[PDB]
Amino acid sequence: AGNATEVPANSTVLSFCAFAVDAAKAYKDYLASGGQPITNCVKMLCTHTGTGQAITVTPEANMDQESFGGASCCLYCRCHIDHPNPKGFCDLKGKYVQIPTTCANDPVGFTLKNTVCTVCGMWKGYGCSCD
Amino acid sequence: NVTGLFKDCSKVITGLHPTQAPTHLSVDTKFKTEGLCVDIPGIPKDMTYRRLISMMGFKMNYQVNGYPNMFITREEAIRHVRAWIGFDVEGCHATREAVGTNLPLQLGFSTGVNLVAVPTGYVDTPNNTDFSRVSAKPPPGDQFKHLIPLMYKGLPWNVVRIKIVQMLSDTLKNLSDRVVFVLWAHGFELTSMKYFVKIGPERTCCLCDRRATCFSTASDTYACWHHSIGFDYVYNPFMIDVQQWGFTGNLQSNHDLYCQVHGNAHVASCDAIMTRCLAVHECFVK
Ligand SMILES: COc1cccc2cn[nH]c12
Ligand SMILES: [Zn+2]
Ligand SMILES: [Zn+2]
Ligand SMILES: [Zn+2]
Ligand SMILES: [Zn+2]
Repeated sequence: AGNATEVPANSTVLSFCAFAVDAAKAYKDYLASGGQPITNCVKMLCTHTGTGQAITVTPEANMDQESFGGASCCLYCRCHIDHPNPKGFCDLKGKYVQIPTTCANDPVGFTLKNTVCTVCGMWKGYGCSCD
Repeated sequence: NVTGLFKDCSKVITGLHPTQAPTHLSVDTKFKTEGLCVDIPGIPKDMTYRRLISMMGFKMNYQVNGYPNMFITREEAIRHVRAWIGFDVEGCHATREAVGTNLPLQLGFSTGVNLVAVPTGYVDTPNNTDFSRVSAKPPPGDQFKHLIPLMYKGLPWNVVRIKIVQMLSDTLKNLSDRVVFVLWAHGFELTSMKYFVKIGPERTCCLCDRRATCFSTASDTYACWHHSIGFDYVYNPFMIDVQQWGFTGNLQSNHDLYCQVHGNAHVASCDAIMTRCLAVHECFVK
């Protein structure tokens, strides 16, 4: 009964992060000890002629990015744990997230390490036009 | 190649929208093409779902610097015999809005304590995962009859986990700097630990030099067994599965080979007492 959501390649990392006091720190540490990034994300096929904004309603990858389903790039959604956000709600689930191609092998790690500019809508250090 | 960990137990026939699915496997077939997924204009997100996600199938086989191994060897367990606490859980089954996973109902320990929880699960929604009461029933059959009255005697998990920490602290503070849960066929005990255990690097207590055995979500602080009043999580427990020591057949048959003073009263605490007793007879008697 039921429908699988996960693959065996992710069992170890997700179990470790599902039990951690600090899930983001646990994922960072797991990678530093040689672990593989979380796979089985929702990667989109698109025209790569989008706005390049970080978090969007539909896929918006430019030629330097890939588009992913937002819940699939969120460690808290992937582990089914509390979000550290104000009322425990996610800012990625229900949106698409654009990730620089140079970082697309680890979308979950990318979203944990980076921040979106509220003025221009692009990732700080990966598109932000405010500096 | 798929696992049962985080299986979606809802009865919804279709998968999720690409922006809401946690994984590629969980996206509905209608969005899959050319090895990836597509956004389809006019096909909306689902803004009212509640999908129960199974916690059966955790794998604690990571090797991460500075994080202790949860599962320990027989030799290490023997040195820490004073920290041994037998643990067993009787479950109930998800029903109605979900099917296909086991929820903790009666948590039993070798101290003789049984605690009863409200049937609670991890329900994915459009905004988060809601840790909430779910529809459940005891498994069918005369051997699960005693669980029927427990379906209406449960305490909420925020209360149960405080009681577990207090019981372990009272039992172990003058016996050990840790706990070793002594298990028999550990899968469901490990699923139940998700409800009351946290892990991380080895820490020291907030009020002394002893290692931390408890954590508080109220203050994000750590405590040993002596300073844990009010704390809600067990932190960095250890454990061992006695069934892996080569035994054949069920717990009771192996326990009865060495002991006659523990009659089977068919309850979680009794299985927990028999598991610790079998491990003690195997390692320390003759
Ligand atoms: C996935 O790796 C990380 C998560 C959160 C913070 C940091 C900092 N470096 N790497 C991190
Ligand atoms: Zn999320
Ligand atoms: Zn900016
Ligand atoms: Zn202390
Ligand atoms: Zn006995």
